[PDB]
Amino acid sequence: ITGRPEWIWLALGTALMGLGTLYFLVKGMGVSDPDAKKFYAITTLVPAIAFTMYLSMLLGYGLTMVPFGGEQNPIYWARYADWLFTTPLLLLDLALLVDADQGTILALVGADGIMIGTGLVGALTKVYSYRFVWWAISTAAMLYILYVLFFGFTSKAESMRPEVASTFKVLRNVTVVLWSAYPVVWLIGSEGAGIVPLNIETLLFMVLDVSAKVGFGLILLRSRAIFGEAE
Amino acid sequence: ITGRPEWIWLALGTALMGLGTLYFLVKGMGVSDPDAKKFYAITTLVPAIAFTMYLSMLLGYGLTMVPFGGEQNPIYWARYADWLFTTPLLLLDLALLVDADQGTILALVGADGIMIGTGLVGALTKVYSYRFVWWAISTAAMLYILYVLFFGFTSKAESMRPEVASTFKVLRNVTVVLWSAYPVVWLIGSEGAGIVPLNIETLLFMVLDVSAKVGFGLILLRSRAIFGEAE
Amino acid sequence: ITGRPEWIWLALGTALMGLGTLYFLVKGMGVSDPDAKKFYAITTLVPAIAFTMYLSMLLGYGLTMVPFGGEQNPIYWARYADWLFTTPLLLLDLALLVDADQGTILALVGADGIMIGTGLVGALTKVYSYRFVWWAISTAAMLYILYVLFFGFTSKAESMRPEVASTFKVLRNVTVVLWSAYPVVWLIGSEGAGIVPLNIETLLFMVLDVSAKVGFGLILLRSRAIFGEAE
Ligand SMILES: CC(C)CCC[C@@H](C)CCC[C@@H](C)CCC[C@@H](C)CCOC[C@@H](CO)OCC[C@H](C)CCC[C@H](C)CCC[C@H](C)CCCC(C)C
Ligand SMILES: CC(C)CCC[C@@H](C)CCC[C@@H](C)CCC[C@@H](C)CCOC[C@@H](CO)OCC[C@H](C)CCC[C@H](C)CCC[C@H](C)CCCC(C)C
Ligand SMILES: CC(C)CCC[C@@H](C)CCC[C@@H](C)CCC[C@@H](C)CCOC[C@@H](CO)OCC[C@H](C)CCC[C@H](C)CCC[C@H](C)CCCC(C)C
Ligand SMILES: *C/C=C(C)/C=C/C=C(C)/C=C/C1=C(C)CCCC1(C)C
Ligand SMILES: *C/C=C(C)/C=C/C=C(C)/C=C/C1=C(C)CCCC1(C)C
Ligand SMILES: *C/C=C(C)/C=C/C=C(C)/C=C/C1=C(C)CCCC1(C)C
Ligand SMILES: CCCCCCCCCCCCCCC
Ligand SMILES: CCCCCCCCCCCCCC
Ligand SMILES: CCCCCCCCCCCCCC
Ligand SMILES: CCCCCCCCCCCCCC
Ligand SMILES: CCCCCCCCCCCCC
Ligand SMILES: CCCCCCCCCCCCC
Ligand SMILES: CCCCCCCCCCCCC
Ligand SMILES: CCCCCCCCCCC
Ligand SMILES: CCCCCCCCCCC
Ligand SMILES: CCCCCCCCCCC
Ligand SMILES: CCCCCCCCCCC
Ligand SMILES: CCCCCCCCCCC
Ligand SMILES: CCCCCCCCCCC
Ligand SMILES: CCCCCCCCCC
Ligand SMILES: CCCCCCCCCC
Ligand SMILES: CCCCCCCCCC
Ligand SMILES: CCCCCCCCC
Ligand SMILES: CCCCCCCCC
Ligand SMILES: CCCCCCCCC
Ligand SMILES: CCCCCCCC
Ligand SMILES: CCCCCCCC
Ligand SMILES: CCCCCCCC
Ligand SMILES: CCCCCCCC
Ligand SMILES: CCCCCCCC
Ligand SMILES: CCCCCCCC
Ligand SMILES: CCCCCCCC
Ligand SMILES: CCCCCCCC
Ligand SMILES: CCCCCCCC
Ligand SMILES: CCCCCCC
Repeated sequence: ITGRPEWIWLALGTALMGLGTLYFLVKGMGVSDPDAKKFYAITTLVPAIAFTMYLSMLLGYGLTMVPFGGEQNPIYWARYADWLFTTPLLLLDLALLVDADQGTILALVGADGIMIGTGLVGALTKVYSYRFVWWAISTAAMLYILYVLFFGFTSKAESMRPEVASTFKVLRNVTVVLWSAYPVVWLIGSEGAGIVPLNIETLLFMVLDVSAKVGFGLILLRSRAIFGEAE
Repeated sequence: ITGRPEWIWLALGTALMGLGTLYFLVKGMGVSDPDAKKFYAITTLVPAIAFTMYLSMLLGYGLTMVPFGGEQNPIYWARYADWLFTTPLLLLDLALLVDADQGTILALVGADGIMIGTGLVGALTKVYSYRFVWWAISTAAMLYILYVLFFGFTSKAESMRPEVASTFKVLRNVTVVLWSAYPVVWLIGSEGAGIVPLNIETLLFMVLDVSAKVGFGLILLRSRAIFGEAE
Repeated sequence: ITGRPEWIWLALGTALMGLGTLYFLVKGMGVSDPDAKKFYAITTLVPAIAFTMYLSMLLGYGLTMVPFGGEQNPIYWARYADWLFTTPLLLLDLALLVDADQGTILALVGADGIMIGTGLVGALTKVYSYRFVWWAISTAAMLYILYVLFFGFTSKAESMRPEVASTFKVLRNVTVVLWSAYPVVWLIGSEGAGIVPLNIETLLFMVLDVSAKVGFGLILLRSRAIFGEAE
């Protein structure tokens, strides 16, 4: 385990997702409101899944070697298994907040699936130049998601409760900034151009992941917006 | 096929899931009620999926060799492919019975996914001691599911029709007893401590599977609880 | 890339799915109706997914070699990854058109999953004779889907708006004819009996895919049936 310099960030990531999971689980114990239960369910599942996949990376299961550039390159494939489930869940949190129509939810989740799936293919592609073709397609899918979060959702929120509008706005901004960093880290890290070494890359992803999941969740679950308006 | 002593239980399992599938399909032919159609759909799909995966194990496709303990260990991975889809379907049957809120359904299905996914990782893990780490996490996810089935669902059922309350109670009890045996069999069988040989392990899983799927389905689909109250 | 004679059909397929995707995306820009948004979302996702998987086949990622018949046989596994997601989406388009009950939708999607999953197992099976066992099970699942599209849906459509009835009828007929060709092509092509060479097989699948996705989508998205009745 300790033979990989990035182990420390995997261990920290595992611990923080674990602690985040336990905290949200305990916090959601005293919740009977059906709307709030949905948000607690979605939001607690996110670090729970991330916990399992961080642990899989820490123990070495979620790592494979991919030959490109005439080298055996360590690729943590478990990230994509995580993101495949957790990024649509995060989008669902946002979509449910603003009472998105079903068509838009399907568009988001579908685009997200394409984003992660093509990122995975890019990560495992042995022809070096083609890795960036997949990166570009995945990034286009991300750009679509970001467009919808801004020019389909933000104007929907203004027509809703002020607490849901303000909470959505914060979470939207957090999401757009944090999510946009991922293709950059991939591009310059071990999966892409290889300018940033894997240990630093792992640190960067860990900071992004904890912020995008536990940070996000802390903001969401402390908000009154997740409760139905009741007396 | 006959070169594996466990083939007989795989063959029997295949036949019983097949027959179970055909029986539920025929039985559901004369059903127009929209609620009953949901239960027939869910409940017929369960042995249909199990049929395909038993057949895959029988024909040898759903088997791989995993090196641990300095041995090549036969691991039937197809079980997890089965359970990944059939256990949430079984939980959906229960959840729909008691008209569970969406948040609770998501919690159940999500926990179930974690249960099966981590069981799969445990099954394929090459570091012997780590297999039991995954077993423990999976078992914790199972315990969460069982907690919800008792302390989130049972009190919901009492507020519903007597036929749905009584049927849920029976199916809940069947589910908790049968499902709890699976981590025990895994732990002592070829995936875990290796005390019980694979042929007996396969027998045990076959008895559990047929009971948890066809047995469960027979109880559910004979009940009046799957029909909306109509005149 | 050009080393495989079928590359031309993969390239054409990629281009046509890409163009189809862009066309539906642009066309759906000026849509606010919640019902129409659902259909645009579903129908645009279908060629988008197919685009990615055609590209994966073109670049060689979505190809593996399967030993059977004492030969190394090129099997494009990416087709199943495509179909796993796009065929239920296509069925959802049809089901939503006729306002299918949830039980029937689950039956369709479930049968479809079995159809594609067993086709995949058949495609990767190393025992030649067993490949056709999987083909038969998959074809039985297809026959179930076709039965439901005719003897569960058609009589539902007649009870609905004339525009939805007529559009459903056309799309149903297109779907039944086109989908039925797939098991035939598989059976006689490289996955099955090997009578038709892979380059021609790839052409046939490309024509079917573009017709079943872009052709289908063009018919659906030009129809008034995807809009709620409004003044
Ligand atoms: C609505 C939305 C959800 C839509 C989703 C968008 C989605 C279509 C985007 C593309 C997803 C697709 C790329 C997933 C591919 C998974 C693949 C990387 C798994 C690894 O297999 C790749 C090679 C080794 O590199 O296997 C060696 C060859 C082996 C023989 C491989 C054979 C097994 C195949 C992998 C079977 C395909 C199953 C499905 C791809 C499962 C989906 C997995 C998940 C990652 C989407
Ligand atoms: C809401 C709920 C549904 C949440 C679900 C909870 C879920 C997160 C729990 C964990 C699921 C995750 C462990 C699934 C892992 C699948 C993996 C075992 C497949 C086999 O690949 C493992 C190694 C060989 O041992 O592959 C050799 C290396 C290869 C290069 C592997 C690369 C391909 C990757 C497998 C791509 C990942 C795709 C997804 C994991 C598909 C999910 C499969 C299913 C089993 C969940
Ligand atoms: C409600 C509906 C959706 C129901 C769906 C119906 C469905 C049950 C029908 C059967 C699906 C099932 C056959 C999928 C099998 C995927 C499998 C082909 C992936 C490739 O792995 C096969 C072998 C190499 O040939 O791997 C070499 C051995 C490796 C060690 C394999 C270990 C990893 C396993 C693949 C883990 C299983 C994960 C799930 C099968 C993911 C589903 C993938 C998708 C194709 C259904
Ligand atoms: C909790 C984890 C999160 C929120 C991860 C989000 C990941 C992304 C937004 C990844 C995007 C990528 C691209 C846009 C292209 C390059 C490859 C990816 C997958 C890193
Ligand atoms: C129809 C099949 C059923 C109902 C199978 C259920 C399986 C489980 C409840 C399995 C649980 C496991 C654990 C709790 C940890 C050990 C590994 C598993 C996957 C066997
Ligand atoms: C857009 C792609 C479409 C509509 C593909 C549809 C594919 C099928 C209907 C495939 C059916 C098969 C069988 C019925 C058995 C043989 C194997 C398959 C998977 C080709
Ligand atoms: C979106 C964040 C991308 C910026 C990443 C900056 C990382 C700087 C770390 C120094 C690079 C290490 C190179 C020498 C080993
Ligand atoms: C490929 C995995 C996609 C599924 C991710 C799980 C989250 C799905 C959320 C469903 C949103 C509801 C749409 C109507
Ligand atoms: C990883 C596979 C999970 C999907 C299993 C299929 C059953 C899902 C049931 C969905 C329940 C509805 C939730 C609102
Ligand atoms: C194995 C992949 C199955 C999921 C395919 C995605 C489409 C699912 C459509 C869901 C229909 C809604 C059912 C209530
Ligand atoms: C085009 C949609 C406008 C809002 C999205 C902001 C785009 C941020 C660019 C991210 C950079 C990724 C490499
Ligand atoms: C803690 C929830 C109470 C109901 C669940 C019963 C737990 C049964 C233990 C199963 C043993 C698994 C090894
Ligand atoms: C049995 C359902 C009647 C409508 C389905 C038509 C069946 C077409 C046969 C397709 C041939 C596949 C090999
Ligand atoms: C070896 C790198 C070759 C450059 C490939 C860049 C492709 C990026 C695609 C963006 C449209
Ligand atoms: C393929 C990238 C798409 C980003 C621009 C958005 C196009 C308009 C979409 C309107 C729903
Ligand atoms: C070789 C066996 C070593 C014991 C591992 C047991 C781990 C179980 C984890 C329960 C918390
Ligand atoms: C991680 C195992 C959880 C089992 C105990 C239940 C904790 C309380 C959950 C309340 C929804
Ligand atoms: C080598 C071919 C052997 C014939 C197998 C055909 C099986 C088809 C199953 C249809 C019930
Ligand atoms: C297993 C093939 C099934 C095709 C015939 C349909 C049987 C009746 C189903 C009624 C819903
Ligand atoms: C509750 C604390 C969870 C921490 C477990 C994972 C940390 C890795 C330690 C090596
Ligand atoms: C309808 C009977 C189904 C039995 C087929 C599978 C049994 C295995 C026989 C070797
Ligand atoms: C918009 C045009 C998309 C075409 C890209 C794929 C075609 C393959 C060219 C070799
Ligand atoms: C992106 C950083 C999130 C900060 C989380 C703090 C939560 C305090 C309520
Ligand atoms: C767990 C055993 C189930 C027994 C099924 C019998 C069904 C008869 C109605
Ligand atoms: C199966 C062929 C479909 C033809 C599509 C033409 C669409 C024109 C409206
Ligand atoms: C990590 C355990 C949380 C302790 C309770 C915090 C207040 C809800
Ligand atoms: C007005 C909301 C600002 C949130 C920005 C957070 C950036 C990490
Ligand atoms: C809208 C601001 C996005 C900032 C992107 C930063 C990526 C590191
Ligand atoms: C396995 C075939 C079932 C025969 C009909 C049973 C009575 C519905
Ligand atoms: C009161 C219901 C009892 C059911 C127990 C079944 C145990 C297998
Ligand atoms: C509530 C009783 C559970 C019994 C567990 C038996 C496991 C073999
Ligand atoms: C492929 C681009 C489509 C151009 C607009 C067509 C009319 C909606
Ligand atoms: C009456 C609808 C006829 C459609 C047939 C299309 C065959 C490809
Ligand atoms: C209902 C007519 C089906 C035609 C099947 C054609 C397959 C090539
Ligand atoms: C909570 C489980 C953590 C396992 C870490 C083992 C190194």
